[PDB]
Order: sequence, then structure tokens, then C-alpha cells
Amino acid sequence: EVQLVESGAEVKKPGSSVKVSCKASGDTFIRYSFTWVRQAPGQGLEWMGRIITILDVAHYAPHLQGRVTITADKSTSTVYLELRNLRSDDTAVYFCAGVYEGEADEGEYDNNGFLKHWGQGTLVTVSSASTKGPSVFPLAPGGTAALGCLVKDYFPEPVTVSWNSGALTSGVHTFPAVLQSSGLYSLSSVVTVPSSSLGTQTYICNVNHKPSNTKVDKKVEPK
Amino acid sequence: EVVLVNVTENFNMWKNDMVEQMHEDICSLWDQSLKPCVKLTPLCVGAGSCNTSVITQACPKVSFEPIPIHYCAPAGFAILKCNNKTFNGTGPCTNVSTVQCTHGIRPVVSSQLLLNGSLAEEEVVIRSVNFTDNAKTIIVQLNTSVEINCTGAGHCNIARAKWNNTLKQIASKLREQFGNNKTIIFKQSSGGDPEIVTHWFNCGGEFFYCNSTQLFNSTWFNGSDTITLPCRIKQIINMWCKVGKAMYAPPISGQIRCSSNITGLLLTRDGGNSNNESEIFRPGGGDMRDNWRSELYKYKVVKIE
Amino acid sequence: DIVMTQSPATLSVSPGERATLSCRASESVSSDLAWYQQKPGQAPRLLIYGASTRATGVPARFSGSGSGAEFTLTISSLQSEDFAVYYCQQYNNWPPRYTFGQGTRLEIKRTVAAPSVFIFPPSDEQLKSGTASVVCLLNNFYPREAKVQWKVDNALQSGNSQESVTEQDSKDSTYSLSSTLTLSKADYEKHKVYACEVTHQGLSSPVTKSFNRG
Amino acid sequence: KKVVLGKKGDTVELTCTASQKKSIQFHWKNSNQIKILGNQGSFLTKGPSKLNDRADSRRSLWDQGNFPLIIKNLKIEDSDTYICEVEDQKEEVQLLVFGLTANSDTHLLQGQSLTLTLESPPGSSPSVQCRSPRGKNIQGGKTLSVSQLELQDSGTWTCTVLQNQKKVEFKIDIVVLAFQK
Ligand SMILES: OC[C@H]1O[C@@](CO)(O[C@H]2O[C@H](CO)[C@@H](O)[C@H](O)[C@H]2O)[C@@H](O)[C@@H]1O
Ligand SMILES: *[C@@H]1O[C@H](CO)[C@@H](O)[C@H](O)[C@H]1NC(C)=O
Ligand SMILES: *[C@@H]1O[C@H](CO)[C@@H](O)[C@H](O)[C@H]1NC(C)=O
Ligand SMILES: *[C@@H]1O[C@H](CO)[C@@H](O)[C@H](O)[C@H]1NC(C)=O
Ligand SMILES: *[C@@H]1O[C@H](CO)[C@@H](O)[C@H](O)[C@H]1NC(C)=O
Ligand SMILES: *[C@@H]1O[C@H](CO)[C@@H](O)[C@H](O)[C@H]1NC(C)=O
Ligand SMILES: *[C@@H]1O[C@H](CO)[C@@H](O)[C@H](O)[C@H]1NC(C)=O
Ligand SMILES: *[C@@H]1O[C@H](CO)[C@@H](O)[C@H](O)[C@H]1NC(C)=O
Ligand SMILES: *[C@@H]1O[C@H](CO)[C@@H](O)[C@H](O)[C@H]1NC(C)=O
Ligand SMILES: *[C@@H]1O[C@H](CO)[C@@H](O)[C@H](O)[C@H]1NC(C)=O
Ligand SMILES: *[C@@H]1O[C@H](CO)[C@@H](O)[C@H](O)[C@H]1NC(C)=O
Ligand SMILES: *[C@@H]1O[C@H](CO)[C@@H](O)[C@H](O)[C@H]1NC(C)=O
Ligand SMILES: *[C@@H]1O[C@H](CO)[C@@H](O)[C@H](O)[C@H]1NC(C)=O
Ligand SMILES: *[C@@H]1O[C@H](CO)[C@@H](O)[C@H](O)[C@H]1NC(C)=O
Ligand SMILES: *[C@@H]1O[C@H](CO)[C@@H](O)[C@H](O)[C@H]1NC(C)=O
Repeated sequence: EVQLVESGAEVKKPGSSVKVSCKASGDTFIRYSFTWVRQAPGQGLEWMGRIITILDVAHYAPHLQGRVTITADKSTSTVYLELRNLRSDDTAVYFCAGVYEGEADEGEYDNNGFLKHWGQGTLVTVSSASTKGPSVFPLAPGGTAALGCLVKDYFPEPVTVSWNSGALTSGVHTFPAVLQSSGLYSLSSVVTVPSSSLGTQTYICNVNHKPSNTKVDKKVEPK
Repeated sequence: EVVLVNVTENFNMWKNDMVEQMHEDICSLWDQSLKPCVKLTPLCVGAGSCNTSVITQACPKVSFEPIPIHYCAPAGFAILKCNNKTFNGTGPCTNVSTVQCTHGIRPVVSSQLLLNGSLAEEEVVIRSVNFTDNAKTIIVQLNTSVEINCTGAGHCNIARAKWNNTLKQIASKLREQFGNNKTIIFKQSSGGDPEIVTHWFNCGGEFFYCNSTQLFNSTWFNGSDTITLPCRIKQIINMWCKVGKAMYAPPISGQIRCSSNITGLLLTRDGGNSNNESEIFRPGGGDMRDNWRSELYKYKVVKIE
Repeated sequence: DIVMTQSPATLSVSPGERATLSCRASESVSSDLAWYQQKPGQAPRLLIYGASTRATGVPARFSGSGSGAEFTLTISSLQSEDFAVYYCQQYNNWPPRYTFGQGTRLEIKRTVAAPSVFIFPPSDEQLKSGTASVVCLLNNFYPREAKVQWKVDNALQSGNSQESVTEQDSKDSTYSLSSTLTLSKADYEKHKVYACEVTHQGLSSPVTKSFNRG
Repeated sequence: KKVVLGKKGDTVELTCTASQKKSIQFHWKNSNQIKILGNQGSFLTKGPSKLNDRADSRRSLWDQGNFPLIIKNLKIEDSDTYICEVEDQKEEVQLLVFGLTANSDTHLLQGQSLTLTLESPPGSSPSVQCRSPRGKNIQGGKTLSVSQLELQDSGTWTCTVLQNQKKVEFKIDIVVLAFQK
């Protein structure tokens, strides 16, 4: 078995290049072939290419040919994906994947095209937008009441939201972010609570945005 | 075709342009006939950083089946054939004729053992360009065939009694050459590429690498029924025509079966300033020109008009 | 140029029942067909390769069949953990140009549940910024299909709202949805009544939540 | 006589060049005519030599008329004369493999001694010169000794071995401990 660990999220301007990596450990590196697969937000899986590690030979999807390069460093058991001349539509999670091919070093090679082992994925955001933290606005409050926070105008993804420092989880809905026409993201987090609890129990949404190094705590009151 | 009366002619099987022609022809048949999924050849024109040439192409599974080929005289030339039944291949031939073409030669590509070729008419024959040079290949021509039956299930079979008998006859020929007081010892390949270290051949379109240790593990002048050699079909192959690598798709047939006749061997002897009275011989091969030589030794091409 | 097509796009199955997923290729791919499972926020997981060989660690209730251009993934009895997106993958061509289907989403089928609808006016802090977001919340409904419409002063709005929907709830198997209307402060203070109209199978008549600005 | 000096544990490449830029038949042997390595057509062969598992060539160069003997993890006993036979020519090269170690571990006290021993093949008489970080230099044949280390001798020492006009360089790390006066 091999474990695949990928490099951290990237944020790029259109026109830039990106190089993402994938460290394979646990088995014999040259007995595996490695494949890169991407997934744009909301979309399906797209095969980018595959490297026959023992031969140092890579093959690419036609729509990518020319601006994608897959390499492998045998000395550090690391696979690399380089994508050039980035476009906004290159925004996606990039997965490294691999499969055992047989005793390749003894000339056995099945040339398997399916993918058994997968990395955790790398988010690559390609946008003209500049990094910025969210503005957090209250969604102020029948037997149950709804309340929440609006987390607006940040870039890039992701943002995380908790309530009462993780003390409140029941009935919480934190929505997937939407991309605004400004190129900035926006999401709401909501929670439904007993209506008799307003005025006594205080509700605070905690918002964290690592990319901008921002942390906001917003109290949401009846009025 | 026509026996030249009272004519003496010099042959040299080690410097024979017919061998070169056949080599180029077989190499071409293979390029056009066998297509690897990927082939790699080096290119390091002293520029510094190398640039491997990579070709990727459709990879159809096709059963290869060597067909006899005849060589007739090239325009402006004639083929002389030596008739001496036990001609060593290099020297004056007194009984020589002119022929229209060579006999039908099966272009079998293999290492270690020569398969499906011509047998010596009289006794076992051994040939070398220089027996004193340990680095030169020794070509053995048997006078009796030995069957070797191989399967894609991972082994080859050879009758132990027949193999023993042929080893005895080869060893007798070897000490007749190196010293009648010599213990003749057969050992496994010393090493190198897999195509060199094992008995390597193609069967049903697949490349077999069979461990020949059990065939070359005896001492002369000093279970037991069939010899079963463990085999492996491989997909990544070192090229024989030039330096490079080729990758083929896995087998699609569950019943790969070949029976061949062993008709000769390619051997190398261990050199050394060891004043021991024993010669060590190991299976060799790899230069397919030696395979072609084993059949073409009795022919030469001469300029006429 | 081998196109993989999966049907249907969404399959709703009652817990513990059989599910059958289909994959079609635009030309033969022999038996070089793999199936993957993917849950939200995670990498895909290999279930089946060679059309019918179960990958290691995959329960016996998953079964693959077919060859050529027509394939089936069968799950014998759906467990809580089997609800996911499923992808097929062709790997027959050489030189390799491998391709994926667009996926089948396997969802939990439950009885109809009407949304609880809440509306939020823009905060004073946001109005101080010069912009006004109005949020409409549809809470805990089933099935996922809901129509939401914004009306400002009875006038139907278009092009100025965005929707987001949660993944299916792990506990009650419902969905929730937010709809956010955004206008500048100037356009906001130019109108009076802000209303969110909700259409859904669980409701007998469209539901309107509203508030009067100021 | 072409001479190449080697370092124990290191890799050495012995060169052999043919008259034309083409892959032809070559073979490397040692002084006793033991086959080391060569080609058969486009395949590599290895002889029954003690170098077997550590010997190689660079086949990507054969096409360029170059047929090197590469030997990894050198041993002192690898020292010998090697002959490349190619196109009826015989290119000879003497390989000398040396090793240099410190008799006692690197971690030493001020005022303590350091001894370096040169490992050499039979028949070779090399000169050695070592130099500490502070500029302290010592010379000898097989064994070099400093009787008292200074704190300033802590670090990388550089030793040069001279043999047959050629030389090789060794670097040895030596630790000399400080203390509170
Ligand atoms: O290389 C593009 C190729 O991939 C496919 C499926 O294998 O579509 C993938 O990429 C598309 C474009 O980014 C996505 O829309 C889709 O979700 C993803 O599966 C083929 O449709 C396409 O030809
Ligand atoms: C050469 O051929 C002739 C004609 O047959 C024959 O008489 C002769 O004996 C042959 N050899 C010699 C040298 O006599
Ligand atoms: C391959 O290498 C050769 C020689 O260095 C050079 O002429 C050629 O441009 C190289 N091709 C690539 C892909 O860089
Ligand atoms: C082989 O050829 C030689 C001449 O080189 C000839 O004298 C001899 O008769 C031949 N060998 C035999 C005995 O068949
Ligand atoms: C074999 O070798 C000896 C080499 O000196 C040669 O003279 C002889 O003719 C060759 N072949 C025969 C005819 O036996
Ligand atoms: C030459 O070969 C012929 C057959 O091809 C044979 O009849 C004859 O004995 C040979 N010549 C002699 C006398 O050596
Ligand atoms: C084969 O040649 C050997 C001599 O090497 C001989 O003993 C044997 O009789 C020959 N076999 C037959 C009968 O053809
Ligand atoms: C035959 O090989 C020996 C041993 O290597 C060598 O001394 C001799 O030169 C070779 N003979 C010829 C004519 O090349
Ligand atoms: C090889 O197969 C043949 C029949 O094709 C058989 O006669 C022979 O006995 C076999 N030889 C073995 C197993 O050594
Ligand atoms: C022949 O083979 C037998 C086994 O059948 C073996 O014991 C012996 O070594 C061989 N005979 C000799 C000495 O040639
Ligand atoms: C080959 O197999 C033999 C037994 O048949 C074994 O002793 C030897 O180590 C093996 N070596 C190779 C060439 O793989
Ligand atoms: C080689 O064969 C002999 C029989 O001649 C056998 O006794 C010995 O064990 C074999 N060596 C191995 C295991 O390779
Ligand atoms: C091998 O030769 C023997 C005897 O000539 C014959 O019985 C057999 O058919 C031959 N086998 C093959 C595959 O050519
Ligand atoms: C030897 O010839 C037989 C046909 O008689 C064939 O079955 C076999 O494939 C041949 N061997 C090789 C390696 O070509
Ligand atoms: C016996 O053979 C060995 C190698 O096999 C050789 O080096 C030696 O000179 C010979 N003499 C002895 C020690 O019997």
C-alpha cells in the first residue's frame, strides 16, 4: 500500500504557473504509475495525465497537451504536476492518484489505468481577485427561531464557521459559498434554536479565514 | 546448383556481409511487424543534458511466427557455398559450389540456445573467431536436436537424458579444442541484462525469460527425468537491434504453448590466468549476428559482373 | 474522444433497498471500466475495476457487470454510508486518453417534508457599508427541488440573487437552501416591501415571507 | 600509463573511446584477463569478476563511441590495471583506490591526539598531506598523527593524497570539545 500526501492550497493570478506535489510513501515507488485528476467546484472528475514512473514517460489529456507537465522524483518518491498559463477555469481541486503495476523493476508491467490510491487533494484557485478577509453581518432572529451570520466578500476559499466556540452544533447549517460577480465569495451560516432562549442565551458565530489570517467573533442578538 | 571442379576458395564467416544484410533485414521486419506501446532510445550527442526519444503508439497483440527466408545473389554478385561437411567456417574450402540462393533460414531471435536451425551433418561443431580470446562467443552446432517445450504458465521442459547426452558431446568437443586433459564445467550466466542472463525468446508474440541454471550446472571428465526451467513473460524489454527499451501490453491468451528444437548454443568461456586444468563455460548470446552466422557460415558473396 | 455517459443523474433510494447505476461508452472499451465512490470534501474511492472486480476493502454488496459499451453498478442493500456520488472511468485506449462519466448522485429517499421559511432584512452594519443583502432561508425540506422567487414591491426580480443548498442531512435526510438578494443601499432604500416566494411539493400553496423596509 | 585515483566507497568512471561515433563491440578486462563487463550487440554482459554487482556502463553513450567502466562503492582491492578492448585496440588504465579514516572517533578533547590512517593498495607508495581548519598541517606516508588538538582544530580537515603525479582529496570532520574554564 502507498499513502499519497499532497502540497498545500495555491492561489494564482490568471497567466501564472503552478506546481503541485504529491509525496508517495509506504511501498516501492517505481512499481506504481501516478495520475493527476482535477475537479472544478460543482463539476466531475477530469483526467489530466499519467506518468509511467519506471520509464519516466508521461502522457497527457489532449485538451491540456502543451501546458501541463508531470514529473517524478525517484530520489524523494515525489510526483509533480506543473500547469502553465493558468486560466480562471483551471480553478479546481487537483488530486494525485496511483496504482500498483506489478514487479516493474523485473520488467512486469500491467499498465493499469484505474486508480486505487488517492491523495487528499490540493485546492488551486486562479483569479484576478486579491486575498481578503470576510465582513461578518448578523442575521438577527412559532416554537423555534432561526438566526445566523452572513459571511460576505472574502477570497479565496475556504472559510470555516462554528457557533459558540463549537458548543452549539445541533441545528446548524453552514451553506456552501457562492462566487459573487465581484470575484469574492459569500456564505451564510444559520442555526435554529428554541424561541424561549432568546434574551437569555447568547449566540456567537465564529468565523475563521486562514488565507487572510482573519478571525471574527460575531454576537447575534434579537434586535 | 553447380559444383566448381578443382577450385579452392577462402571463407571467413566472421567477416561476412551476408550476415550484416540479414541483420538489417530482420531488424526492419521487427520494426514494421512488432509495435510496442512505448519505445525509448537514448540521445546524448555530447551536448550535456540528454534527450531520450520517446515513441507512443497503438499496441496490437499479434502472434509472431518466423518464416524461412532465402538469400539469393545481389545484383552483380554470386553466392559461393562450401560443401565440406564439417567446415569450421574460416579457411580454405576445397569443395565449393555456386548456388542460386541460400537454404531457408528461420530468423529466430533468441539468447543462449539456438532454436529451429540447421544441424551439423557429422559431429558436433564448435566455432569461434578466436578460441584463445575469452571475450569471443563460441557457437555450438549440434548434430542431434533437443526438444524444449515452453508454456505461458511459466516454465519450459527439456528431457534430462537427452540434455545430458548433448552436454557430453559438447564437452568432448571443447576439450578437443582447449586441452584433452581439461575438466569441462558448465555454469549459469555471470550477469548482465535479463535478455542475456536467461534463455530469452519469443513465443505466441510474448517475450519469455527462462532461468537456464539447471541446464548449465555440471562438471565433465572429473525429479531426474525432465528438467523444468522457471519462466517469466515480461512486458518491458531491452531492444536487441539498438540500445533502447520497449514496453508491450500484457498477454491476452491463457494458452501460450511452444515446442522448439535446440539445434545449437551460444557459449562464452571464463578467461583468467588461473592455471587450473578446467575450463568454465557459460551460456551467452545477445548479438543476433551470431545467430545469423550459425546458418550463414557456409556461404559467401563474391563479385562477378 | 470516448464519451462516458451515466444514468440517471440522481437516483433516490429508500434505505436498505437495491440500487442499480448505469454507465454507457460511445464506443467499445472492452472490460477496461472502473467505478469510484465520492463523498463531499473527500477523494474518490475505487470500488470496481476491470468492469467486475471488486477492489480491496469493498463490501460484497457492491457488484459490477457488463462489457463493451454498457455497464452496471449494483448495490444490493443500501447502507447509510453508501449514499454518495458515483463515477465510471474508461481506460481502454492507447495512447491513453482516459475519461470519466459525469457521475450519478445516490440520495436517500424519504417522505415529503415542507420547508420552514425565514427571511432576514439587511443588518444596520451592512447598510453602513453601502450595500444591502436580504436572506431567505428554506429549512429542512424534502425533496431537494425548490423554487424560490424574489419580489420587491410586487415586482419580480431576476439576476440579483444567488442560491446555495446544503448536502443531504445525515440525521433526518432533509435539505436546506439559502437565497440571497443583493442590492446597493441606494436601490434598497428606493423600495418598500421585500418578499421571498417559495414553491415546493410539501406546500399546498406557495409560501411568501416578507418585511417592510423601515 | 594512464592513472586514475579513486576514493573508497566512491564511484569512478573509467573511459574508453572508439575512433568513430558508433556502438561497436567492446569489453573491459582486468590485468589477469578476467572479464569485467562488455556488450553483446545492444545488451550488457558482466563477467565472473569481483566487481560484478558494482560494475556498469552508460549505454546511452555507446552510440557515441564511448564505453565507460563505472565502478560504484569502490573497495581498495578494486585497485588494478583495466584494459578496454575495442576495434583491436587496447586502452589501459591503472586504478588506485585509497581510503582515509581517523583512528579514534571525531569527538575529542583539547590536548588529545588525532591519528589518520591511509588505506592503500599493494605496490603503491603515496604521500599524504592533511590540513586542519586552523591551518595546522601534517605530512606522512600511511599514518599521520597530531599529538595535541587545539579547540581551533574542530571542523573539517582536508587531506590530499599524492600518487603517480595525481592526487585525490579527502575531507574528514573532527570534533574537539570546548569547556568552561
Ligand atoms: O478533458 C476534458 C474531458 O473530461 C471530461 C470527462 O472525462 O469532462 C471533465 O472535464 C470537463 C471540463 O473541465 C468537466 O466539465 C467535467 O465535469 C469533467 O468530467 C470530458 O467531458 C471532457 O471532454
Ligand atoms: C584437377 O582436375 C582435373 C580434371 O578432372 C584432374 O585430372 C586433376 O587430377 C585434378 N587435380 C589435380 C591437381 O590433378
Ligand atoms: C532535446 O535535446 C536536444 C539536445 O539537447 C535539443 O536539441 C532539443 O531541443 C531537446 N528537446 C527538448 C524537449 O527540450
Ligand atoms: C574440410 O575442408 C578441408 C580443406 O580446408 C578439406 O581438406 C577436408 O577434406 C574437409 N574435411 C573433411 C574431412 O570432410
Ligand atoms: C579450421 O581452422 C583451421 C585454422 O588454422 C583451418 O586451417 C581449417 O581450414 C578450418 N576448417 C577446416 C577445413 O577444418
Ligand atoms: C563435393 O561435394 C559433393 C556433393 O555436393 C560430393 O559428392 C563430393 O564428394 C565432394 N567432392 C570431393 C571429392 O571432396
Ligand atoms: C553426434 O556427434 C557426436 C560427436 O560429437 C557423435 O559421437 C555422435 O555419434 C553423433 N550423433 C549421431 C549418431 O548423429
Ligand atoms: C586471439 O586472442 C588472443 C587472446 O586474447 C590474442 O592474444 C590474439 O591477439 C588473438 N588473435 C588475433 C589474430 O587477433
Ligand atoms: C515436448 O512436446 C513433444 C510433443 O509436441 C513431446 O513429444 C515431447 O515429449 C515433449 N518434450 C519434453 C516434455 O521434454
Ligand atoms: C548423465 O546424466 C546422469 C543422470 O541421468 C548423471 O548422473 C550423469 O552425471 C551424466 N553422465 C555423465 C557423467 O556424462
Ligand atoms: C535462477 O533460478 C535458479 C534455479 O533454477 C536459481 O538458483 C538462480 O538463483 C536463479 N537466478 C536467476 C538468473 O534469476
Ligand atoms: C547444480 O547441479 C548439481 C548436480 O550436478 C547439484 O547437485 C547442485 O546442487 C546444483 N547447484 C545449484 C543448487 O544451483
Ligand atoms: C524436432 O526434431 C524432431 C526430430 O527431428 C522432430 O520429431 C520434431 O518434430 C521437431 N520438433 C519441432 C517443433 O520442430
Ligand atoms: C520452432 O518451430 C516450431 C514449429 O515447428 C514453432 O512451434 C516454434 O514457435 C519455433 N520456435 C521459435 C522460438 O520460434
Ligand atoms: C585451481 O583453480 C583455481 C580457480 O579455479 C585457480 O585459481 C588455481 O590456480 C588452481 N590451483 C589450485 C589452487 O589448485
